[PDB]
Amino acid sequence: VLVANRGEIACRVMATCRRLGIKTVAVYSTADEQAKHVKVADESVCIGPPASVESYLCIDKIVDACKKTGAQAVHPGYGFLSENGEFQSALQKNNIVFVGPDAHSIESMGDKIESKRLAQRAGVTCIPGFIGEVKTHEDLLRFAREIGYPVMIKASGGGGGKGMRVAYNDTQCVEYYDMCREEAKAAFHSDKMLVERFIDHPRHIEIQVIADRRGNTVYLPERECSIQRRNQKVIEEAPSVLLDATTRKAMGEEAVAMARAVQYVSAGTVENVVNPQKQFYFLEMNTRLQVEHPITEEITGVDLVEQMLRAAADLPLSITQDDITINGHATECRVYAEDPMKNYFPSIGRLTMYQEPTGAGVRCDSGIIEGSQISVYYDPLICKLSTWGRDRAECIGRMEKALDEYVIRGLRHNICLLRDVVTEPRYRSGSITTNYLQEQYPNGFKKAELTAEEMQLMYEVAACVHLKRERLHYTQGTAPSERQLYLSVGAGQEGETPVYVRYLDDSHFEIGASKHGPFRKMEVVWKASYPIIRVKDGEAETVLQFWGTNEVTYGMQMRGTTFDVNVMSDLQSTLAHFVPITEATTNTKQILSPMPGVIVAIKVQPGQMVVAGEELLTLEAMKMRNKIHAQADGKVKEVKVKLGATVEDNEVLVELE
Amino acid sequence: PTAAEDLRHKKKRLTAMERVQLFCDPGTFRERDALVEHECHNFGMEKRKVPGDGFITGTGKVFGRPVFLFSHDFTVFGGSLSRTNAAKVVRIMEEAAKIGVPVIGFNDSGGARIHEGVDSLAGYADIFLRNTLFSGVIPQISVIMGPCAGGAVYSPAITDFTFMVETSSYMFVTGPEVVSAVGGKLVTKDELGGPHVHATKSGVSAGTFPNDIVAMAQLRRLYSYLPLSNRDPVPVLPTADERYRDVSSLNTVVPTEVKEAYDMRDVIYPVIDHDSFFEIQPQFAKNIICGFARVEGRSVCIIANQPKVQAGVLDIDSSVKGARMVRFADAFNIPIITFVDVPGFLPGVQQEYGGIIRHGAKLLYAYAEATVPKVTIITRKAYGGAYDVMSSKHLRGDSNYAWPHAEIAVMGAAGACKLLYSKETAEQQAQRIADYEKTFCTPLSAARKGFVDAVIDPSETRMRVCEDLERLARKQLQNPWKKHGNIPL
Ligand SMILES: O=CCCCC[C@@H]1SC[C@@H]2NC(=O)N[C@@H]21
Repeated sequence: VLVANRGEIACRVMATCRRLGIKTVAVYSTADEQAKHVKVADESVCIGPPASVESYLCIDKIVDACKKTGAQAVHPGYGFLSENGEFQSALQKNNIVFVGPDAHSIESMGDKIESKRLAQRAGVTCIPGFIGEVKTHEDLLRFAREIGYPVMIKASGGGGGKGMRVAYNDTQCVEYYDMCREEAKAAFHSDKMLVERFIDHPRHIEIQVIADRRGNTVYLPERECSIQRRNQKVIEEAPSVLLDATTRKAMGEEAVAMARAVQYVSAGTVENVVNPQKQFYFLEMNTRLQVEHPITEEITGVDLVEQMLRAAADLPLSITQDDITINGHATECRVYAEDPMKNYFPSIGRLTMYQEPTGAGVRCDSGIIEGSQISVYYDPLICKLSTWGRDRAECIGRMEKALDEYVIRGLRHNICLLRDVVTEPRYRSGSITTNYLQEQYPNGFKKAELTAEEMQLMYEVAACVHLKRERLHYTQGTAPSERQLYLSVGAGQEGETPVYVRYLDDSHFEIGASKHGPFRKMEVVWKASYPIIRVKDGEAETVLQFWGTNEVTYGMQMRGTTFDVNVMSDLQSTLAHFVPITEATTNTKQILSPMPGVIVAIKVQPGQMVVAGEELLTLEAMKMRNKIHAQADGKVKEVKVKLGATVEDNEVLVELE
Repeated sequence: PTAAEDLRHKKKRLTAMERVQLFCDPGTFRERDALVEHECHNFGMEKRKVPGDGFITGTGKVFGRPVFLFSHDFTVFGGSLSRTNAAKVVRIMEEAAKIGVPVIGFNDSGGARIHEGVDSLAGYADIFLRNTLFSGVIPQISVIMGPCAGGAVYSPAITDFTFMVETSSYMFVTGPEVVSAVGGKLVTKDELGGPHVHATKSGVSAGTFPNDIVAMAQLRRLYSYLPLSNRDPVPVLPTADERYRDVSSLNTVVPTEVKEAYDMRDVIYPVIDHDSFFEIQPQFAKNIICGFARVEGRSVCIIANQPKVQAGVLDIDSSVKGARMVRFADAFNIPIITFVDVPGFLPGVQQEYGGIIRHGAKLLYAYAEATVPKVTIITRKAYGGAYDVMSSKHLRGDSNYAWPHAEIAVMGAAGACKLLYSKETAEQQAQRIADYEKTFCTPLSAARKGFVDAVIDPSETRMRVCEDLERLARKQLQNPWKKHGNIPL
């Protein structure tokens, strides 16, 4: 079989075949000649230029290419043009298997409209509210009391969240109807309002579904997709805390009942919104192969890929709802190349200087091997880290530990945000909401700080590392074994903390306050000039990272955050006070081209916003295109140098004001 | 007790003794001479004698290995040299010539001492002669912590490496007063000879540091690389890194387009051991990189082009930089590893008006005269005389390697097509340039001739380099008998 995706899922598929003993083929674009899925595959064929359209999206190339492998079936994947009719039609022109759902169900359910029809076909507890215009305030109050809901005032013709106000009491109902009619009459030319059961605070619970072309339909355990930034989810978890069998059993039964309704074959997944009063709302249903199943597979072992490919041959499944159980729970997170602390700045075109994944009792699905890069015209996802567990505390701690052991170098990421979110006591309380993120991050993003004991431990580990790397340079036995260091982070030596060290063995020290002070005998295990640093005092265990140094300042990472600790002796400490600290030039002015050349491409527009790290234009000289970018600034005021202006000579190409 | 140094520190500056204490080991400095006077007897100098006479000379010890050093003192007479100051320095250099030990000096002198007359010139001449004679015998490093003017500037110049401190140091031959007197332009001391000027414009300073503390901390690290003398072998340090570490990221560094640029450091860093690069002259002639690095625990010399800056084109400044680095590396038996990516020489009238012919020959002379083991890797391209200059196999090179997408040709395809068909029918571009580039802009022809040993996968570079550098440990080559060469100055 041949896949249709070029991400982690492709690798997953070419991995499921291992046990299924199925030879696999994987196509690629020109830029992806070095992707892992190309070498993992048994066969590879090029699909032209790497721009999205020609790459994979070029059905004609793809369907035509499906004539040499011999494979009797070809996976549709989950992205790009997966589950598409124009594609399903073409594949049934050449009479080949789709390894996916049937057309009629797909167009009946994935369609934007008429989904409410199928929803109300059997009702299935669809959105509740007075179905019609509320012409009077009396009707609005009466229908609000009917269910005593937060009103969910929404315009009949309005969409996207415009014309919506949340009413909690009758006076609020009247005032918000008065505002809503005024807003909607001006904005959408419709005064027709509707009132529905608004949700106190949503959790966005999701229910998984599987089926088959013969029978033995099964309901998979539900999942969580509460956390969501810009309508994109981050953290997922299958057995949500607010789970009662009274609801859940009916959820599975109703999902299976809806399944046969449209004769769905390859079930996508069911979407719900759940309030603390344990309701459910079947709508916004999915018909795509969601790849958040690893979590469910961790709590079940139900290999969705194997079962769906088995059903693609008109055979029933190998599992029934009778044996499906729960053996704990799993947590999954997504690693993006999106720089959060810097206003969510995108960082692309950077191959991995060097990276190593966490592999301690955890699972990681990724398509980015060492020496791989991310283009702008693709998904900036790095890895899909998922860890098995049985208890919240157990599963989370694992994630905590596994986050710190993920070495990524060569480009930014959002691991700090994931770490801070997981460590927050609100997240460990047990329950969350969908507005959780912006509720806990009002102004931008700011990572939480360190407690006193954590900073002390970081100091101790830094001193141990300094001594260990110092002993390497000495010759033969003429080496020291004890010092007294003065650690102080910050440019002003904030909190000078005297530290000792003794190095009793290769990976054991006798850290103390100073000489003639009680000693603790911690342990540090670190390979010289490497990232990972495992330190264990008593029971507590920590993992820190070592970035680099200039022999007075150490670049060490603590809880997914970079710091610069200063490790200096008595003389250096007493002398660093008497050192000039000059301030570098802070110039917000025009930028000039360093060398002569020709401008062939421009990226930014005249007199608009500019952010740090953004490419601006590209000169070509002596057969070579450079690319001077914007180091750092907010905006510009200038006149653009036009295309093909072979002038340069250190002119003012862009002027920053 | 912190007497007499409060006046110094109040100006945000350190003292000579404090610098010496910071450089060496905690308790291994033994000051040599401390009670010496100037015995001048002129211009009312018979009084105000000083015990130290403005110099601190000792022995010290760094990383368990011996050293010699001296430091000027700015408080006493402004650091001026004399018939008596220079005697201590001469004695130290002579002793460090008998024993195979290097010398490091921290310059702070304000100029010559006028009250001694021509005795200051005598001392300067003696120091110059010692530097000239002992260059190439023991490594010499110089750091400039404060003002350095007059004719005293020449002795740091002859030394192998000169470093500078950022805020409070400068160096030049003639003061701005004379410049105003003759030309009439008002230029400040920093605008004339500041650390930035010598870092970027003149190319004299080999580096710049932000503070004295950082200067000492990194000077120790630099000292950890050098061999002790001319006859001593290259130092080898223990290291947990191993030649079997996987480097497969090199397969993707070179883009598939011939007009796109990349950073050569992405090729340099994987091959060498982790966090073991010490760049030399980082802000001058950025199209070429030179420095020191370790390969399997032994120090080597690195010289590579960079297509990031000016398409990696050789030039005057790059030629001088590479020539000096190669000469120093060969003088002390240090292996050389080079990475080649050059389209040719920089074209322009200013270049010929500035003597490209002289300067470009220096790098070729340095590469041909060298007798240390050499390893060369051609990543993408090498054209014209630039291929010859950058350690080609014909210049007694030990082992040469190429990557599968390399190109070695006489010149670009356009010029060859033009010269090979004078008045051939128009549109000849499309069906001739492509064919010529396909047939002869590839390493197959150069491999057929025997100019590259083998064509290797980019993932095997570390393995090959470690193997070759281990095997070549005991090469013995000698040049014909000469009093000395005649390099094109
Ligand atoms: O084709 C016309 C210009 C080609 C220049 C190619 C580079 S520029 C500097 C160097 N000198 C040459 O002759 N070729 C290279």
